[PDB]
Amino acid sequence: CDEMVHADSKLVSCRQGSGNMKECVTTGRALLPAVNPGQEACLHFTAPGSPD
Amino acid sequence: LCSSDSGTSSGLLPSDRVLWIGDVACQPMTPIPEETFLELKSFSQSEFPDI
Repeated sequence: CDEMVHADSKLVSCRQGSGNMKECVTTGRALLPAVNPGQEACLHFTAPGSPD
Repeated sequence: LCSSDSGTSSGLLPSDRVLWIGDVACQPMTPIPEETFLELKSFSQSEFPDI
């Protein structure tokens, strides 16, 4: 993807059901520009924790 | 608290002692994978922010 927009992860509510791998549930709204035909557009997800 | 009384000595009662809450339908069922269950659990959380 050439055009890419990340989420707005400021909505934070994650329950630590497992310690090795975390869990979280979130929602919101997004505004990504239209990509050219024949190509795919992305959407990045972020968490306060680093690795995943 | 349950209360003793002889007025119920006769066993005849038109569902007087049998009152059922709710309106439930039941049937034989085929299960779903465990992950499909996990999808419903999370989605229910989102829809009721207050609960």
